[PDB]
Amino acid sequence: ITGRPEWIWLALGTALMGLGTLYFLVKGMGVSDPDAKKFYAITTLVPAIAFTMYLSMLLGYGLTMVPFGGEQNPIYWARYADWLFTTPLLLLDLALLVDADQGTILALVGADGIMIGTGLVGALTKVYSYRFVWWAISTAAMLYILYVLFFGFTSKAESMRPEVASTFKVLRNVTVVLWSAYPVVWLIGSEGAGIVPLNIETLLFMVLDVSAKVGFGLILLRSRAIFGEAE
Amino acid sequence: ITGRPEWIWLALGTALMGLGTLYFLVKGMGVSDPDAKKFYAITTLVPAIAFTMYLSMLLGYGLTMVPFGGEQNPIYWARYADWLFTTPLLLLDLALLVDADQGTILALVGADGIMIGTGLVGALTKVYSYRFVWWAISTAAMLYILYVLFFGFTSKAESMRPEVASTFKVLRNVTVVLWSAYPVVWLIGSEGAGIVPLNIETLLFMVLDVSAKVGFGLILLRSRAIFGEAE
Amino acid sequence: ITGRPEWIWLALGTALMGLGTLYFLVKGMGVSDPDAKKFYAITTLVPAIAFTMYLSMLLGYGLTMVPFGGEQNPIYWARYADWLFTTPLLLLDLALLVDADQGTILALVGADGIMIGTGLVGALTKVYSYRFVWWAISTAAMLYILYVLFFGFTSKAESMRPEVASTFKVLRNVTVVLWSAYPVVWLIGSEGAGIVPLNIETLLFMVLDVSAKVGFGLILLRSRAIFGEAE
Ligand SMILES: CC(C)CCC[C@@H](C)CCC[C@@H](C)CCC[C@@H](C)CCOC[C@@H](CO)OCC[C@H](C)CCC[C@H](C)CCC[C@H](C)CCCC(C)C
Ligand SMILES: CC(C)CCC[C@@H](C)CCC[C@@H](C)CCC[C@@H](C)CCOC[C@@H](CO)OCC[C@H](C)CCC[C@H](C)CCC[C@H](C)CCCC(C)C
Ligand SMILES: CC(C)CCC[C@@H](C)CCC[C@@H](C)CCC[C@@H](C)CCOC[C@@H](CO)OCC[C@H](C)CCC[C@H](C)CCC[C@H](C)CCCC(C)C
Ligand SMILES: *C/C=C(C)/C=C/C=C(C)/C=C/C1=C(C)CCCC1(C)C
Ligand SMILES: *C/C=C(C)/C=C/C=C(C)/C=C/C1=C(C)CCCC1(C)C
Ligand SMILES: *C/C=C(C)/C=C/C=C(C)/C=C/C1=C(C)CCCC1(C)C
Ligand SMILES: CCCCCCCCCCCCCCC
Ligand SMILES: CCCCCCCCCCCCCC
Ligand SMILES: CCCCCCCCCCCCCC
Ligand SMILES: CCCCCCCCCCCCCC
Ligand SMILES: CCCCCCCCCCCCC
Ligand SMILES: CCCCCCCCCCCCC
Ligand SMILES: CCCCCCCCCCCCC
Ligand SMILES: CCCCCCCCCCC
Ligand SMILES: CCCCCCCCCCC
Ligand SMILES: CCCCCCCCCCC
Ligand SMILES: CCCCCCCCCCC
Ligand SMILES: CCCCCCCCCCC
Ligand SMILES: CCCCCCCCCCC
Ligand SMILES: CCCCCCCCCC
Ligand SMILES: CCCCCCCCCC
Ligand SMILES: CCCCCCCCCC
Ligand SMILES: CCCCCCCCC
Ligand SMILES: CCCCCCCCC
Ligand SMILES: CCCCCCCCC
Ligand SMILES: CCCCCCCC
Ligand SMILES: CCCCCCCC
Ligand SMILES: CCCCCCCC
Ligand SMILES: CCCCCCCC
Ligand SMILES: CCCCCCCC
Ligand SMILES: CCCCCCCC
Ligand SMILES: CCCCCCCC
Ligand SMILES: CCCCCCCC
Ligand SMILES: CCCCCCCC
Ligand SMILES: CCCCCCC
Repeated sequence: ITGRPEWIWLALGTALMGLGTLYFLVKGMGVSDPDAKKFYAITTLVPAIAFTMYLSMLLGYGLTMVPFGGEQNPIYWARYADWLFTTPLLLLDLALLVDADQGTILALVGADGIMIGTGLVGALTKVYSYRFVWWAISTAAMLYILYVLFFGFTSKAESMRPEVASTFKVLRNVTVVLWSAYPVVWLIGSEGAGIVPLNIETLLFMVLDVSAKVGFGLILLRSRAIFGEAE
Repeated sequence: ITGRPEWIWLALGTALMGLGTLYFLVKGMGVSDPDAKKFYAITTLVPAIAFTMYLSMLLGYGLTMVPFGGEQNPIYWARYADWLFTTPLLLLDLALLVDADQGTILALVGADGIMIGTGLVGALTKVYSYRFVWWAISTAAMLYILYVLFFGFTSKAESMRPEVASTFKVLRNVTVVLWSAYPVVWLIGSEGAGIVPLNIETLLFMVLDVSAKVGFGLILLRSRAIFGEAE
Repeated sequence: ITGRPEWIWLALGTALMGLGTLYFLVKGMGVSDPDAKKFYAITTLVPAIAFTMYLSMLLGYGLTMVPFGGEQNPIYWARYADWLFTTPLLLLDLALLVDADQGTILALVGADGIMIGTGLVGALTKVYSYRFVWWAISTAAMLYILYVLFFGFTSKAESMRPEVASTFKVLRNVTVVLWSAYPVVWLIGSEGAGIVPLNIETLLFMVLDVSAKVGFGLILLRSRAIFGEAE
């Protein structure tokens, strides 16, 4: 385990997702409101899944070697298994907040699936130049998601409760900034151009992941917006 | 096929899931009620999926060799492919019975996914001691599911029709007893401590599977609880 | 890339799915109706997914070699990854058109999953004779889907708006004819009996895919049936 310099960030990531999971689980114990239960369910599942996949990376299961550039390159494939489930869940949190129509939810989740799936293919592609073709397609899918979060959702929120509008706005901004960093880290890290070494890359992803999941969740679950308006 | 002593239980399992599938399909032919159609759909799909995966194990496709303990260990991975889809379907049957809120359904299905996914990782893990780490996490996810089935669902059922309350109670009890045996069999069988040989392990899983799927389905689909109250 | 004679059909397929995707995306820009948004979302996702998987086949990622018949046989596994997601989406388009009950939708999607999953197992099976066992099970699942599209849906459509009835009828007929060709092509092509060479097989699948996705989508998205009745 300790033979990989990035182990420390995997261990920290595992611990923080674990602690985040336990905290949200305990916090959601005293919740009977059906709307709030949905948000607690979605939001607690996110670090729970991330916990399992961080642990899989820490123990070495979620790592494979991919030959490109005439080298055996360590690729943590478990990230994509995580993101495949957790990024649509995060989008669902946002979509449910603003009472998105079903068509838009399907568009988001579908685009997200394409984003992660093509990122995975890019990560495992042995022809070096083609890795960036997949990166570009995945990034286009991300750009679509970001467009919808801004020019389909933000104007929907203004027509809703002020607490849901303000909470959505914060979470939207957090999401757009944090999510946009991922293709950059991939591009310059071990999966892409290889300018940033894997240990630093792992640190960067860990900071992004904890912020995008536990940070996000802390903001969401402390908000009154997740409760139905009741007396 | 006959070169594996466990083939007989795989063959029997295949036949019983097949027959179970055909029986539920025929039985559901004369059903127009929209609620009953949901239960027939869910409940017929369960042995249909199990049929395909038993057949895959029988024909040898759903088997791989995993090196641990300095041995090549036969691991039937197809079980997890089965359970990944059939256990949430079984939980959906229960959840729909008691008209569970969406948040609770998501919690159940999500926990179930974690249960099966981590069981799969445990099954394929090459570091012997780590297999039991995954077993423990999976078992914790199972315990969460069982907690919800008792302390989130049972009190919901009492507020519903007597036929749905009584049927849920029976199916809940069947589910908790049968499902709890699976981590025990895994732990002592070829995936875990290796005390019980694979042929007996396969027998045990076959008895559990047929009971948890066809047995469960027979109880559910004979009940009046799957029909909306109509005149 | 050009080393495989079928590359031309993969390239054409990629281009046509890409163009189809862009066309539906642009066309759906000026849509606010919640019902129409659902259909645009579903129908645009279908060629988008197919685009990615055609590209994966073109670049060689979505190809593996399967030993059977004492030969190394090129099997494009990416087709199943495509179909796993796009065929239920296509069925959802049809089901939503006729306002299918949830039980029937689950039956369709479930049968479809079995159809594609067993086709995949058949495609990767190393025992030649067993490949056709999987083909038969998959074809039985297809026959179930076709039965439901005719003897569960058609009589539902007649009870609905004339525009939805007529559009459903056309799309149903297109779907039944086109989908039925797939098991035939598989059976006689490289996955099955090997009578038709892979380059021609790839052409046939490309024509079917573009017709079943872009052709289908063009018919659906030009129809008034995807809009709620409004003044
Ligand atoms: C609505 C939305 C959800 C839509 C989703 C968008 C989605 C279509 C985007 C593309 C997803 C697709 C790329 C997933 C591919 C998974 C693949 C990387 C798994 C690894 O297999 C790749 C090679 C080794 O590199 O296997 C060696 C060859 C082996 C023989 C491989 C054979 C097994 C195949 C992998 C079977 C395909 C199953 C499905 C791809 C499962 C989906 C997995 C998940 C990652 C989407
Ligand atoms: C809401 C709920 C549904 C949440 C679900 C909870 C879920 C997160 C729990 C964990 C699921 C995750 C462990 C699934 C892992 C699948 C993996 C075992 C497949 C086999 O690949 C493992 C190694 C060989 O041992 O592959 C050799 C290396 C290869 C290069 C592997 C690369 C391909 C990757 C497998 C791509 C990942 C795709 C997804 C994991 C598909 C999910 C499969 C299913 C089993 C969940
Ligand atoms: C409600 C509906 C959706 C129901 C769906 C119906 C469905 C049950 C029908 C059967 C699906 C099932 C056959 C999928 C099998 C995927 C499998 C082909 C992936 C490739 O792995 C096969 C072998 C190499 O040939 O791997 C070499 C051995 C490796 C060690 C394999 C270990 C990893 C396993 C693949 C883990 C299983 C994960 C799930 C099968 C993911 C589903 C993938 C998708 C194709 C259904
Ligand atoms: C909790 C984890 C999160 C929120 C991860 C989000 C990941 C992304 C937004 C990844 C995007 C990528 C691209 C846009 C292209 C390059 C490859 C990816 C997958 C890193
Ligand atoms: C129809 C099949 C059923 C109902 C199978 C259920 C399986 C489980 C409840 C399995 C649980 C496991 C654990 C709790 C940890 C050990 C590994 C598993 C996957 C066997
Ligand atoms: C857009 C792609 C479409 C509509 C593909 C549809 C594919 C099928 C209907 C495939 C059916 C098969 C069988 C019925 C058995 C043989 C194997 C398959 C998977 C080709
Ligand atoms: C979106 C964040 C991308 C910026 C990443 C900056 C990382 C700087 C770390 C120094 C690079 C290490 C190179 C020498 C080993
Ligand atoms: C490929 C995995 C996609 C599924 C991710 C799980 C989250 C799905 C959320 C469903 C949103 C509801 C749409 C109507
Ligand atoms: C990883 C596979 C999970 C999907 C299993 C299929 C059953 C899902 C049931 C969905 C329940 C509805 C939730 C609102
Ligand atoms: C194995 C992949 C199955 C999921 C395919 C995605 C489409 C699912 C459509 C869901 C229909 C809604 C059912 C209530
Ligand atoms: C085009 C949609 C406008 C809002 C999205 C902001 C785009 C941020 C660019 C991210 C950079 C990724 C490499
Ligand atoms: C803690 C929830 C109470 C109901 C669940 C019963 C737990 C049964 C233990 C199963 C043993 C698994 C090894
Ligand atoms: C049995 C359902 C009647 C409508 C389905 C038509 C069946 C077409 C046969 C397709 C041939 C596949 C090999
Ligand atoms: C070896 C790198 C070759 C450059 C490939 C860049 C492709 C990026 C695609 C963006 C449209
Ligand atoms: C393929 C990238 C798409 C980003 C621009 C958005 C196009 C308009 C979409 C309107 C729903
Ligand atoms: C070789 C066996 C070593 C014991 C591992 C047991 C781990 C179980 C984890 C329960 C918390
Ligand atoms: C991680 C195992 C959880 C089992 C105990 C239940 C904790 C309380 C959950 C309340 C929804
Ligand atoms: C080598 C071919 C052997 C014939 C197998 C055909 C099986 C088809 C199953 C249809 C019930
Ligand atoms: C297993 C093939 C099934 C095709 C015939 C349909 C049987 C009746 C189903 C009624 C819903
Ligand atoms: C509750 C604390 C969870 C921490 C477990 C994972 C940390 C890795 C330690 C090596
Ligand atoms: C309808 C009977 C189904 C039995 C087929 C599978 C049994 C295995 C026989 C070797
Ligand atoms: C918009 C045009 C998309 C075409 C890209 C794929 C075609 C393959 C060219 C070799
Ligand atoms: C992106 C950083 C999130 C900060 C989380 C703090 C939560 C305090 C309520
Ligand atoms: C767990 C055993 C189930 C027994 C099924 C019998 C069904 C008869 C109605
Ligand atoms: C199966 C062929 C479909 C033809 C599509 C033409 C669409 C024109 C409206
Ligand atoms: C990590 C355990 C949380 C302790 C309770 C915090 C207040 C809800
Ligand atoms: C007005 C909301 C600002 C949130 C920005 C957070 C950036 C990490
Ligand atoms: C809208 C601001 C996005 C900032 C992107 C930063 C990526 C590191
Ligand atoms: C396995 C075939 C079932 C025969 C009909 C049973 C009575 C519905
Ligand atoms: C009161 C219901 C009892 C059911 C127990 C079944 C145990 C297998
Ligand atoms: C509530 C009783 C559970 C019994 C567990 C038996 C496991 C073999
Ligand atoms: C492929 C681009 C489509 C151009 C607009 C067509 C009319 C909606
Ligand atoms: C009456 C609808 C006829 C459609 C047939 C299309 C065959 C490809
Ligand atoms: C209902 C007519 C089906 C035609 C099947 C054609 C397959 C090539
Ligand atoms: C909570 C489980 C953590 C396992 C870490 C083992 C190194």
